Amino acid sequence: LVHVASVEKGRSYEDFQKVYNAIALKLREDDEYDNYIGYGPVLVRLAWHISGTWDKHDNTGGSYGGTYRFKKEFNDPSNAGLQNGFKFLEPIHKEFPWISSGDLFSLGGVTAVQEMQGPKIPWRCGRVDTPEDTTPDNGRLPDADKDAGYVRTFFQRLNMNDREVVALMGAHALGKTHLKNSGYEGGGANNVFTNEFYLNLLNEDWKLEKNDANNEQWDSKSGYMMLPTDYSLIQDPKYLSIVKEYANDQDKFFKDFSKAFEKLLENGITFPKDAPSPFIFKTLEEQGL
Ligand code: HEM
Ligand SMILES: Nc1c(Br)cnc2ccccc12
Repeated sequence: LVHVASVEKGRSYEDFQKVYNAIALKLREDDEYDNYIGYGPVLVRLAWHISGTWDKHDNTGGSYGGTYRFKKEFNDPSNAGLQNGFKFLEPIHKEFPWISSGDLFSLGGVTAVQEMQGPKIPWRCGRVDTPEDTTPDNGRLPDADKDAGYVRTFFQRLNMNDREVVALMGAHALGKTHLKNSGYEGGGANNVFTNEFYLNLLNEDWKLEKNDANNEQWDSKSGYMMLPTDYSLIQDPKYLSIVKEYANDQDKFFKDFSKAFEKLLENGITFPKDAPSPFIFKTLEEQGL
């Protein structure tokens, strides 16, 4: 099972930069969402969830086919709340209907990270919408009530190693959990991409508590939370070392996250030898827009 990247006919960097800019301008405009967090974090969650269905063993799932647009995946309990991201992207897709769904969903995550002052994430076009019967079944995204061993094993399916896992989890500096979506509450309201996730893990006074949905979570005196899978990153000695590294090296974190996140978004895609090089989009700020 091979998914070959196919550039939307006639499109080049500038076409995609326009799509990036439209997302970025809407991000700036729609600032009220989720108690003024805005849509950046949910767009990053969306890009991860459309990608995180991938299975290296048979190359099913992944971002390529845009299958989040179909009911089965759209309604996955693991995707609760992502409908807000889909609705945000809908007018963008109406403006640029030439773009494939997988390209749009993944680009929305890239744009969100960058516009939230994160690292540049190189991005490649050419995901092709596939039919409804290619939609992966629910249950491929990870549980949050698990330990480090679960995390490590889960991410092997996505071909991610320890460093890649710890780096990817840094995205949890963004946004928050919502009890109605996932059965967890809290996380603050941060919408700037930093290494704060790791600093919070190492520096806060955490206490394990059972929330109003009957799930365990770690809560700090200062009002932050960690999922058990987040906290596992300081319980396992291998993960802890990497957590310390990123807490003490912002640039290293940025660079590792960028590589892991592009890899996450490209898992399952075969890029032909004469495919365009990855695009590095300018932010609105860099454009003076
Ligand atoms: C063990 C792996 C992971 C687990 C169990 C997990 C679990 C969760 C849960 C339960 C939420 C809260 C959803 C809600 O209540 O609205 C969440 C939110 C979020 N996740 Fe993860 N996640 C994982 C990995 C990742 C990765 C790899 C990324 C991206 C690189 C990511 C990015 C996000 C973002 C940005 C949010 C905030 C969304 C918002 O504010 O609406 N997560 N995650
Ligand atoms: N802000 C977060 C922190 Br801090 C820790 N874990 C999270 C998991 C999901 C969403 C947000 C967070």
